[PDB]
Amino acid sequence: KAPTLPASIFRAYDIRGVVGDTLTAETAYWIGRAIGSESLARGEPCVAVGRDGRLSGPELVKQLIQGLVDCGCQVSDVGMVPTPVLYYAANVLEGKSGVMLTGAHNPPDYNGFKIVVAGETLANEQIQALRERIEKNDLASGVGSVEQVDILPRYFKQIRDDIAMAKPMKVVVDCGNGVAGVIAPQLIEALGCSVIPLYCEVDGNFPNHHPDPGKPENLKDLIAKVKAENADLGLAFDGDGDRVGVVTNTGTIIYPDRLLMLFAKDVVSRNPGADIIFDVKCTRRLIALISGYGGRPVMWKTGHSLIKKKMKETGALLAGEMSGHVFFKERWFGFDDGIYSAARLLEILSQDQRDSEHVFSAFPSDISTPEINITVTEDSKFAIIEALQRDAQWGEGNITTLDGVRVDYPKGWGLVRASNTTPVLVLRFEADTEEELERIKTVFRNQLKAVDSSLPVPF
Ligand SMILES: [Zn+2]
Repeated sequence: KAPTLPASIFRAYDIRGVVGDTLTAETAYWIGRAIGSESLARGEPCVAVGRDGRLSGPELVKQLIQGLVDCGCQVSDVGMVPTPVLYYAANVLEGKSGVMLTGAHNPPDYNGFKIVVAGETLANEQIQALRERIEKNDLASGVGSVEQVDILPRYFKQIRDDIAMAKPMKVVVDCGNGVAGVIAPQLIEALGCSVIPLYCEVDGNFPNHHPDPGKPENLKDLIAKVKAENADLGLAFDGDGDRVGVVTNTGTIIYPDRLLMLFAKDVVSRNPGADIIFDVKCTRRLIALISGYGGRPVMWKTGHSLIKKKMKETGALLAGEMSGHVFFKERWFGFDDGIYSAARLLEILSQDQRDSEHVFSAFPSDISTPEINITVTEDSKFAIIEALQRDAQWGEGNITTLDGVRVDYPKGWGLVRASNTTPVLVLRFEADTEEELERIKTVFRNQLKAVDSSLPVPF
């Protein structure tokens, strides 16, 4: 009989916890039994399993593997690899299920499970179903097997063979002591670049900055190093390698919507009418740019899981979102991969005589506010958004209510949405001029006040 696990580790799309607290070796075993049971129930006995470079990785992955084996699954054990290399395995090996044991970009003691079953990721009720299986002892029992698989060379060669770099580039590569250190610097060198490594040693203690390029502060060392070495570009991978931060030769941070402008231009050039998915936090310039080149832009809900689901439903060739996940289907498999993104970026930049700063600066840029967060309460957060959706007046503008309220005007846009995990409203504004930016802020400030005249509006 399985033990009692804390419900708190079963999240919307994955499982996550703190080793020694909410996650133990024992937990990993039973999670494997649940995932294996569900995979068999979906007709898939073959499951790939990988882990990142965390201190708890070896111990916990061994239990995860045993739990899968104890259901009767045939496990393909790929060992320590980046998350996207595990995804690669689950696309090229016999089975379509895979489990990645990773705490991603989080502090050292965190770990967790990213799960794909019979070709799809689980969400919401499906992750809760795993929890339920354990609770009720609704688990398969069988005599499975494990095969050690060395997938990294295959992955390396698959990318190297398809990337066609032109001019040599000097690149600072910061892995934040996460698992991308096993391949990113090596692959980037193999493509033709000269690499300046920062924190490329795999060390689960994360003694330098945590591997999270989503926080600019975790790019300070990279920016300084690019400037000091007169490098052409800087890249910072997150801890498991499914995201990469980008810095130009002058230190400018390139956010995902601007990266997507560059990637979209390239993808659409060889694929007339290609669908390109992005989120409601992305610059409006992206919609126009994709359309101008003959693509079909789709502005969608925030969240990499939702973006991916929309990509699959539309047959899109490329997708990305502001938290940093980028998905290529063109020339690739459709899953998010920071290393592949880096390779695709290097390919494009290498074919342009301009420096990376100017390649990116040439795209239209507008005036933008830093993202705004308004602390409210858990009781009011969704209701404020709902009240706006029912009754707000936005004037002449294109209204999008897929995720909060976004309004696109001829000269700019605004967004207000509720955070899904904190009692906070999140806003963004952009416009072609300061005057238009202030006008749009005023529209939103006024609509918020029309919901609750006493709400604290910090803008
Ligand atoms: Zn990640």
